Amino acid sequence: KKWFSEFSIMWPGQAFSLKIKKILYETKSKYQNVLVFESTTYGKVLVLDGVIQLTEKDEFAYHEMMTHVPMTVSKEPKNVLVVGGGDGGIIRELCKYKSVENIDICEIDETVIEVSKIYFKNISCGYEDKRVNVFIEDASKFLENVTNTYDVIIVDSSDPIGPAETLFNQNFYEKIYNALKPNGYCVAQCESLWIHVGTIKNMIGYAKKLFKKVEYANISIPTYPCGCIGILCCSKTDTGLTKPNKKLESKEFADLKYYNYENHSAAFKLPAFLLKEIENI
Amino acid sequence: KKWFSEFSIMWPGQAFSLKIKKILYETKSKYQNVLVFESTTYGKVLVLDGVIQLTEKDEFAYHEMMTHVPMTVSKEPKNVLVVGGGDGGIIRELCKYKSVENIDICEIDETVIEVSKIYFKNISCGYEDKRVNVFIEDASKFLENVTNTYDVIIVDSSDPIGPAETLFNQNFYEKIYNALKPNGYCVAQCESLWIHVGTIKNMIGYAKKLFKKVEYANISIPTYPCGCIGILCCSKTDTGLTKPNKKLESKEFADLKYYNYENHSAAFKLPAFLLKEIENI
Ligand SMILES: C[S@@H](CCCN)C[C@H]1O[C@@H](n2cnc3c(N)ncnc32)[C@H](O)[C@@H]1O
Ligand SMILES: C[S@@H](CCCN)C[C@H]1O[C@@H](n2cnc3c(N)ncnc32)[C@H](O)[C@@H]1O
Repeated sequence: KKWFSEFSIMWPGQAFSLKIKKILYETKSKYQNVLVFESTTYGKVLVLDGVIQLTEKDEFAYHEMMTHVPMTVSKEPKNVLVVGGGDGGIIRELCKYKSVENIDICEIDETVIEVSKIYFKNISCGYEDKRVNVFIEDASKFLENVTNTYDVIIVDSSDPIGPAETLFNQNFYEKIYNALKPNGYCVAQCESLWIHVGTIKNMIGYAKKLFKKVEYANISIPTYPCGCIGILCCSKTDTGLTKPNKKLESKEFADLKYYNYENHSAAFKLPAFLLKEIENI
Repeated sequence: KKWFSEFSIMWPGQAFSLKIKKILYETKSKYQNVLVFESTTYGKVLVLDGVIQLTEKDEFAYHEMMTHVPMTVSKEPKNVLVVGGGDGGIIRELCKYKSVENIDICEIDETVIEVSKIYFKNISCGYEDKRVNVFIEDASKFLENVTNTYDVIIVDSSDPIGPAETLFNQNFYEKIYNALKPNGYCVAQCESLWIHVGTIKNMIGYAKKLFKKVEYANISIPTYPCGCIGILCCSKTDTGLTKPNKKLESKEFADLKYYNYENHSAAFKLPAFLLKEIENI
């Protein structure tokens, strides 16, 4: 049996590898290389341009935290946007909220969605929900053109190398600010505290220009580089995203595997070296 | 440049790899294979029987949490024991406490200590402290024979395969119970929540037989399998280890890089799937 190994200039000198049970699908789309394999121990794995995007084993950790953090803080969110997230994990978690009336997803690469609908049916099940509307477009353009404003924007991008290059900058955060309701929240995938501290500082810097409350949370997920990933949390009001305003008690949330009321605030309690770095920003 | 790759039956189907800048030292001791290399991005790395034991880049995360969790809860600890920990990282953190009068370390493999004193001088600096007493012995035997009792016992073992095989069982926890003061605390390296849940359940089960309060905390550290490791926290009193009884404010602790007052309790806020597994124990 062969092994898949994740190398990158974005994390030099380290690599994570998974043993391949069988390759399921491979293609070069208009935007990126796409690879799906069944691993021996992490279940099915999606790889985009050589970078692990999700595995069946741990995906719930990232999708639950990215979704339930802003969604438990927002009082009665009705319109939510997902940027990226073609796999549909975020959308799957959003559909659990009965108050939600509309979910827009803006994904540049329709191949990602189609591959997820075929190979990852427990991740892409949300696409069946009548509230979901799909836009195949660069989020950069979608955000300049959208007429609606959103209660919550979730930025579930890949890394700065590739199609997500348009999403890591100051103009992007302006567009997010403008696409949000007066009391709206954005959460965005932000890199690992263990390797990307200069980037975290940059992103916080861009966000603080516009948002009156910028916070950073960390998630444990073994198949992302360094075994964790951050959430850049941006608020328009003074109160921020560290404290949920509700508990997820109904039957739709019985099955949650990572998120809970106490984990929410705990994820914002960062290692001392990081707080030190992001103080004079 | 070549790469070091960490494979193991203890974490099947996955591997973490670091690029080697240069090999520094290699030997087969009486107990295990020892390897020291300079990595390209994680600094110097100690490997025992093919398993990464520490790197310069992230070691502080494990050593600070393992030490400062029990040491901030214990009111005035005077006598502390370290089981394993031949590198001296725990001892380095213990020496910061002026109230401490004695630190015993029981390490089976003197080669580990000697290699750390040569190659890892910023980790093994604590050995110079007059309060430190070294016993080259199986902790299993040391704990049967010791006459003193300790305020805190820190079990900084390697994995269940190798010399640390004697340290993962019910009789071991009895010996820890007996070596502790009436109001004493033990913390012990416990595996990753992402792979070893049956083991975590076993260890908690053994501990709850004897200790009136057994808790589990998680630490983020990129060079351990799955990017995290747990602390099995055992207490003889009703109150447990989740809340510090002091803040580390003096000049000795100015330099801490991971631990802080709020991180302490946050580390005990576990993902929902794990709480679910460890409820009916
Ligand atoms: C698969 S998802 C990663 C974790 C799964 N929740 C990353 C998605 O972001 C899309 N992406 C990347 N750049 C953009 C832009 N610019 N716009 C929209 N979507 C994008 C990319 O095609 C992946 O499908
Ligand atoms: C290097 S340390 C790992 C992380 C660094 N704080 C693990 C040490 O535990 C020792 N060890 C393993 N088994 C035992 C027993 N049974 N007794 C004492 N020390 C042990 C082993 O030799 C390593 O040096």
